[PDB]
Amino acid sequence: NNYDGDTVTFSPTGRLFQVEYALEAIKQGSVTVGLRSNTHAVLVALKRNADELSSYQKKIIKCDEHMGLSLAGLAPDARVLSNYLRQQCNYSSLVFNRKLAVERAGHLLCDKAQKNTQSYGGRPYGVGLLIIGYDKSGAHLLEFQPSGNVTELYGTAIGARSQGAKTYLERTLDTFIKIDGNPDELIKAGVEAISQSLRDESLTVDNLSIAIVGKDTPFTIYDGEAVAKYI
Amino acid sequence: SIMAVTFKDGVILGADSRTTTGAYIANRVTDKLTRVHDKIWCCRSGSAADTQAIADIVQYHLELYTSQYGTPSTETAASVFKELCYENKDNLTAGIIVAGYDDKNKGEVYTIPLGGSVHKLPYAIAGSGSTFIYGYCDKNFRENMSKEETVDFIKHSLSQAIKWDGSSGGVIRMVVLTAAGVERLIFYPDEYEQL
Amino acid sequence: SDPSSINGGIVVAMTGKDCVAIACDLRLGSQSLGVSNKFEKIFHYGHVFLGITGLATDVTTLNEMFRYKTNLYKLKEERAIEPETFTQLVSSSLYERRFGPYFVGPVVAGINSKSGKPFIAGFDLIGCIDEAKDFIVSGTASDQLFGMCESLYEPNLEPEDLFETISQALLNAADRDALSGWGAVVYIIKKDEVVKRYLKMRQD
Amino acid sequence: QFNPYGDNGGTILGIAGEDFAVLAGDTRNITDYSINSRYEPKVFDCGDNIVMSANGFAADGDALVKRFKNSVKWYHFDHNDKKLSINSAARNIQHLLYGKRFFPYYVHTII
Amino acid sequence: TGYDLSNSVFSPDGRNFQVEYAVKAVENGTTSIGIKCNDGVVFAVEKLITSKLLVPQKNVKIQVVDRHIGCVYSGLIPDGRHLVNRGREEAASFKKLYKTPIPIPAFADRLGQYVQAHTLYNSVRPFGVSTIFGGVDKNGAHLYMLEPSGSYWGYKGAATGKGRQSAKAELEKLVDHHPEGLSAREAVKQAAKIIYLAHEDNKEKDFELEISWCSLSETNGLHKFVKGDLLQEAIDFAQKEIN
Amino acid sequence: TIVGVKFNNGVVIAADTRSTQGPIVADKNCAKLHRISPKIWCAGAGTAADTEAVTQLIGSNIELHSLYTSREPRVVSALQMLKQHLFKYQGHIGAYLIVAGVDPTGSHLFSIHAHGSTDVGYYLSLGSGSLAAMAVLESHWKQDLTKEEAIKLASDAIQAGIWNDLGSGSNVDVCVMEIGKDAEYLRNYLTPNVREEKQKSYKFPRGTTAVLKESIVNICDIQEE
Amino acid sequence: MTDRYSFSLTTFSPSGKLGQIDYALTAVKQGVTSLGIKATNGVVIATEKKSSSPLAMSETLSKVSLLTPDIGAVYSGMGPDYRVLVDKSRKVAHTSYKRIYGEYPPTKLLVSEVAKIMQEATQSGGVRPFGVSLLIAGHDEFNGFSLYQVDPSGSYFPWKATAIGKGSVAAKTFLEKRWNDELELEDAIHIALLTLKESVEGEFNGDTIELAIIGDENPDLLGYTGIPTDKGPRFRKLTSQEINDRLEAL
Amino acid sequence: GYDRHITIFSPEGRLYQVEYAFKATNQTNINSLAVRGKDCTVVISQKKVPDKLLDPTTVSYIFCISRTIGMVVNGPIPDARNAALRAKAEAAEFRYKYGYDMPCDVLAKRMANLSQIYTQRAYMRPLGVILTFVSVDEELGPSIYKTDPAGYYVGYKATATGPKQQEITTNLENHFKKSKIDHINEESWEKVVEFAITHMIDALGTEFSKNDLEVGVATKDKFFTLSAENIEERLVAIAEQ
Amino acid sequence: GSRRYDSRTTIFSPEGRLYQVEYALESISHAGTAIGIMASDGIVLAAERKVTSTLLEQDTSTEKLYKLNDKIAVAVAGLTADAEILINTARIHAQNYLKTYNEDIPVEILVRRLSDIKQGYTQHGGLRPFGVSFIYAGYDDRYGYQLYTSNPSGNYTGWKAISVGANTSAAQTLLQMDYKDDMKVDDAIELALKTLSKTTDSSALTYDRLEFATIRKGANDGEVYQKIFKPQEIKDILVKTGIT
Ligand SMILES: [Cl-]
Ligand SMILES: [Cl-]
Ligand SMILES: [Mg+2]
Ligand SMILES: [Mg+2]
Ligand SMILES: [Mg+2]
Repeated sequence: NNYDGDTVTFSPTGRLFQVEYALEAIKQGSVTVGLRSNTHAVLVALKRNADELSSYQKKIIKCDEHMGLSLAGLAPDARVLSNYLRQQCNYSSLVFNRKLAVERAGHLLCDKAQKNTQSYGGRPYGVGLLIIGYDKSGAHLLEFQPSGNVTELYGTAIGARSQGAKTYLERTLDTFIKIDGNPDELIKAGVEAISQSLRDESLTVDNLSIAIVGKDTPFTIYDGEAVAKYI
Repeated sequence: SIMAVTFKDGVILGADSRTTTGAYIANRVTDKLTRVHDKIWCCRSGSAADTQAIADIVQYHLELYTSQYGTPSTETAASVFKELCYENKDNLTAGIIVAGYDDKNKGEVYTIPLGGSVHKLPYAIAGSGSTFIYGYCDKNFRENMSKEETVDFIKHSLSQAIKWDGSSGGVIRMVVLTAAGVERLIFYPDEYEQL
Repeated sequence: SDPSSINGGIVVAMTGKDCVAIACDLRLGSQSLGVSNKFEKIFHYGHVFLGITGLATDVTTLNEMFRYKTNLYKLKEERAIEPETFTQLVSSSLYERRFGPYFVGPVVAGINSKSGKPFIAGFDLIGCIDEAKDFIVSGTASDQLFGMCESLYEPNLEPEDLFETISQALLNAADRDALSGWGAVVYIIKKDEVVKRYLKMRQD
Repeated sequence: QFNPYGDNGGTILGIAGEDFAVLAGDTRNITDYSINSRYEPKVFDCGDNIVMSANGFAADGDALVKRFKNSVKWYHFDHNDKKLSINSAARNIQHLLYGKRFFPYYVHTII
Repeated sequence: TGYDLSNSVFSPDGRNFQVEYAVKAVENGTTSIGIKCNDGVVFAVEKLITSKLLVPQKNVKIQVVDRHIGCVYSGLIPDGRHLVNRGREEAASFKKLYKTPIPIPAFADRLGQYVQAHTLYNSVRPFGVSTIFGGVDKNGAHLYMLEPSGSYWGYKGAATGKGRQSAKAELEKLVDHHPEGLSAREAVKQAAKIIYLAHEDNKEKDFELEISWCSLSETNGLHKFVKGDLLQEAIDFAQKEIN
Repeated sequence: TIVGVKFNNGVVIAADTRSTQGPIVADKNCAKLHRISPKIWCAGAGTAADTEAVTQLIGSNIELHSLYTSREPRVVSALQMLKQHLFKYQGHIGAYLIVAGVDPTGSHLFSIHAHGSTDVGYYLSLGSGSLAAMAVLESHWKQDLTKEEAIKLASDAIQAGIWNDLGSGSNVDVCVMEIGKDAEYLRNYLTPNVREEKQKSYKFPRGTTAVLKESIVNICDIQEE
Repeated sequence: MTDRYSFSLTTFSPSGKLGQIDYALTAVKQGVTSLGIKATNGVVIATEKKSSSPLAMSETLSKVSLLTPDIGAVYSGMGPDYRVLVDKSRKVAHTSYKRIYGEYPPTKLLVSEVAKIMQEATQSGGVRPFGVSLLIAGHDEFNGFSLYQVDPSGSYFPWKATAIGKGSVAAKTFLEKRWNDELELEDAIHIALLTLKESVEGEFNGDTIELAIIGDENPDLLGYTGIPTDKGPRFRKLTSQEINDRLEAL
Repeated sequence: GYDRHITIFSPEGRLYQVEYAFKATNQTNINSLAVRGKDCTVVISQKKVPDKLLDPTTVSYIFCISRTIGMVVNGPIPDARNAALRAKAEAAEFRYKYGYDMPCDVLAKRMANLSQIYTQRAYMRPLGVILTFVSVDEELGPSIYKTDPAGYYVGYKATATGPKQQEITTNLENHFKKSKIDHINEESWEKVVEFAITHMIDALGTEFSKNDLEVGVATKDKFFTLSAENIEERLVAIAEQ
Repeated sequence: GSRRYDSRTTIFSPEGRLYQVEYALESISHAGTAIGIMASDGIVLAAERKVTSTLLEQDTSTEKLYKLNDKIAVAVAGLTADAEILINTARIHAQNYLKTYNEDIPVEILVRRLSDIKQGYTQHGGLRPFGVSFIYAGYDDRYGYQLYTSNPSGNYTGWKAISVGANTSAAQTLLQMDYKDDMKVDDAIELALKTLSKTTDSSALTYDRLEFATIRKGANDGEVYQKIFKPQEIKDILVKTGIT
């Protein structure tokens, strides 16, 4: 109200409204789902088009051979943050000959987003990210919020109507975690999860975007007729 | 010719008093035993300007350390010396021996040669005249000596260093560091030359 | 190579009875080559006179600089600068270039307008003040000038006698220097009149 | 005085065929009259069907190869996984080398 | 009015309302505690299980500074991380210059001065965390708690977050019933109990217990997380006491 | 040749008055005794512009410091400020100083070299004539000197330099700083090198020099009306 | 952090007023009375030592300050602002003059430098004006004795005599009747004490009054002998006893 | 009404942020007192540990700035420690640059100038503290110098600070009206501390245990704080006469 | 943050005016009137000191007329402290030009430089403008005698006769009425004083309430002399013209 003019101002109840408004931009964004087993981690993203003449906005970005994310909210902010991850993954390789841990990648994102919430002049990031990866401790899935909060999860979903997919994963928890050494079944579970967030529209060939990373699987994105198999 | 020797009750620092510009003795009563803290002193060798500037900066750091965190260790003092000597090694010519007394750690001696490296030792010798007494000091040093024995060890050792090194001479100054306090000693030519 | 002896030249100043005198040669050269016989080395800012020997570009530059500074001094102070004060200004200005100095040998001369006391001073290229009672010398024939001044000079000379002494000091010193000569000027300075005389000398 | 350069020896050879190419190099690494390693790989697969070797001062050679491999990685990121053509790689390497024109990579590079 | 719209502005009371609003963010957070024992300290924290999808034991909240200091906090988690990152820089530069690891009181002021600096200007926001931290140094064990204002004191026991009143009451009993002191292993057990008792204020969702400790005898004066059997032993002791 | 000598109730410094550029004497009556503050004086050897400039700077800052602290300046303050300045410039500021003075702490005597090293003593000497001077000081100095004895010793040490060192000459300048008293600056305390009368007068007959042109120089400002 | 106030805090209002300067002058009005009187052979500056507590040692607080050996200053308004101005005024006398010309600045030029500092606080970013008015008395060889007032705006005016602060309006009227161009220094001190008594409520003695003069050179206060041209400071602060002696002949 | 938010003049010529910083000074509800002996300067301050969970040894508003200078603070602890750290740094720098120990009055002035800057510069807020510096100066002898958020400072014969400063001030005023001297005519510092505590008891009207007080003593060449047992010995002597 | 307290000194009004410049001009309209009159054989500068006192030391006082160099002078209207900042800058600029080209600075070039500085404060920096209006009286060998004025906007214009400060509307009408092109300095002196005498808010125009100056080629042969009038000289010219 009087305390939402900038990010440097707490409200009387201890709230940061600019951060909460940035969080709101994610809810307006298109749905995206993340889930993993012990061998593989999968991203599924519903891409959004402007109209019938337009292309479908890309939702998934590769960060390294073993790591990448999906976005929901301001796409340019996801480009900035994904670029930062690419550099950090790359610094780890060049200097330490070491693939960046997914947990440490989350810690770096948290700290980068945090600086924008405590300083005058800047603004919080207006995007949410779902980071998947496979490192020395197996498969991982992270959920990034631009408040700074990063959370390691078995599965999750962010964006508009993401609550439907999140409930489904909460039921299916015991099933999909056990899908080891079977990428196609893990993707199926992700495609079935994101389907719980659909209304009116359905998953078409240029609508659906899927990514996967695992034990002997580099981070690869599937679009177009490559995802027709799963429709 | 400078040295610091640990013993039963603590540590003793010793030094000559000669400062030279070539073969001219610019100062024959120099005090090369300098105080960076109540019971942390140092022996200075090399550039008089460099070693003074360093010691002054260290004294400032340990005074500020004390105001915030209480009495510093001798190891801490040596680390401050090292940091200055190591990081400014291209522009400095300083060979410093740090010696101090804690109640917990008792007498300790750290030597910091040209490079900026640190070496914790039972006793240390340095300066141009130290070369001539490596043999003597190694043969005659014992651990846990008495105060009187340690004074004699330093007195005899520096006497020889003075005898052979033209860069060394004058009086033998010593500083005793124990739980009892801080004692200054001086020994004149007529005394130590006849040894 | 040596900046102080590329262009050549000399300046000498003397005190007399209620008067001062400052003189200089007119030569400017490029080592052996004589280039100009009208290169005056004495300048004045109000009633304070400044002679400058050494590298000619710096002589010109400093003159322009002290004109700059004395003009501002006068606007703010609402009075002309005095010799004693100007001397300190010259020293200050030179020492600020301690490790990149102007290659010059300045010489201040003048009479204090309030006390009437005659004043001369010399400097090295970096600001050290030589405030002599008798005389000041500067330039490539400074050794020669020292010998001439030390033997010819006597205190409390009248203006018209002082002229002869300083003129002969300069002339005979310049004639023993390859890089000095090609003309000469002498300023005779009294509390409220200044006479400038060009000397006839050998042009080799 | 500190000499930032050294000579690690070795020799490399590239030959272009009609529909193939080879890049060869010995595996010996040396300083002065001593052998450092009898097997120290010198020719590398940099991705996109490009092979590279920077012979001379091994520290500069390893640095350059490492930086070019990096350039290939970022070329994929920035230009939608497009394949880096050999002619484009060559021009990119010119800029890597000339970037240090006044403190050179002391190497003879071949791709 | 308008005195609460800008940081570093004194109200007519002499108060900084922005710092007081930061406290509200701390009070909104989960419960965290600290217990000073005979030869060390024990830290514990309540981790709310928002969903079944949270991976157990992965979202670690307690942070280590250097190798001998533990830090835990309640409120805005990113703000706490930022503070710990600074703490690690402060500890590194101290050890770099002085060789010895940073003493706990010395470390406490480094955080204190930094947090206090964020109450001096309107171009920055105060920290939305109260941090409980401490460890073992040459002078023994030390426990501290640091507020958004930069205020900190030494503590026998400390607690912050939504269940701080409940926790404080429990800590006060331990101080009264153990004047001679509490052992490290006892403190871990008691820490587990207190978090379980303090969970009544956050009783809607279930939680995960996380404990750490520094002890001269039990951990050689190094910070370590309580894991496996020792953690389960503390959970069992805690569950027995609530029933 | 510059010296400093401690005595009963204070300290005295002294210096010669010769300045040289190579083998030439630039000034025969140079003032090498500088005032840092009313009761802190220093003598300088080495590069003339540097001893002057570094003394003035520290003297300026000492004055401002004395005004800031409402206290009379201390010799250790001037000593510390000088040495840190000189050290910073790595000996390139060729100032070799003997600093002395009295303050609320007592009477003090120090030397300073160009690289920034300081020394304490009861008697000190610096410059090209320091060896001639120190020889005199080492021969005649004793503990518990009076004011009159110290001045004598100091000037004798300078004379040794004047006569035996070619870099030194002309006159002896002295400054006495006694505790609880005004510092007395004795310019040209001794004058043992007056030039003898010349055999001849070299005053010329008027009109001896040949003139080409004459003109009045306008030194006055632009006039009214 | 960083000083993000790079904009002016003093600005013109629709009426053409510079509010912060006006308000600074209001702060000066509330301040204790101080005055200055110029004689033929000297200048006197005076003020009341308004002690905040009887436990406070008012000798440690100097309202009248030496700037150079021949220049002194007194104020009305905010003491802390005055204290820092004196520090800067003393330093600028060296950096912008003495280190250049080898002599102390003349009164008018030092005043000009102080004025400049106060003007800048009236226009620069993120600062308020100084809440003081200064009275600077001094002497120099070519201008003789002088007395200047310096306001928060940076404006300065030379005065024969004046007063600032609490009872300035009444005090200036009192000075207009008494002042003439033939006053000796002792007569000016006498008039200063008379004028200052009107604005003082409580105790009126050497311990509650601070008074200094710019007069003859004081070789006794120089600290050294041996240089004829150096004759000692013209600034001298009168002692508690010296004031009381003149209060008996009041 | 933004003239009340930053340090600019109000129409009355007042700085409201400075005035409100003075009010923050009494937020701790602690009273301090400082007096001078012949050879010493004593400072006492109320110690209140309201929470049983607190380590009472770490609760302190008296600071050892340098070997010679001690400082007690009236105000919130964060601003207190801010001022303490700066004063320590300034004292150390002074000794390094000028070759002698920073006097108490000079440090007070320096901190007062820093406080003045916050009243003039907008981006910096005043510190809500009153700093009382004590020492036995090598030139001026026993010294008490106090600084406030306005940038004002002055030397004192004795002084008091806190909510009930006026009661203590008048009590001290009345004593010095009797004795007609600028100090406590006493040889040992022990008896000067006893005087300080006695007159605080009389002024406030409250009795003190060993844990209710905090004492700092300045002697020649050192400043030190008394332990609880040192204070207890002091309280016993007071009660026995 | 800090934005809250920013007055924004360098912005346009909806009407396209610069607020702070307009308000600075309002400030200047209360300042003592200054008049410049250019003649064929010289320039006159006359200015009124603001409500003075009998205890003001007039002979050492300067609030209106300032010397920039030997050829150029200025009359000030507005904040004196602001004016001195600009005056010292102008003095330096003239000296820079002299050092660079070894010729005295042309009047317009100096005027343009100061006017450009004023302009800068209205377009960037976020600082308040200088509350000062100048009348520049100067001479050079290109255009001869010149009068200019500059104001806080940084706009400058040339004049035959001009006033700034208080009552400029009334003053400019009186100058426009009696000014002629073939006028001389002595006539211009009289016009300036007569105009001030009628436009003044004071009861009577006296020597102690005036600053006066002339720039004349009335210097011995082809050169220019500046004359800042002394109090006694202002008193004499007031009697001569028949005002007192
Ligand atoms: Cl040494
Ligand atoms: Cl300061
Ligand atoms: Mg020998
Ligand atoms: Mg010739
Ligand atoms: Mg402020």
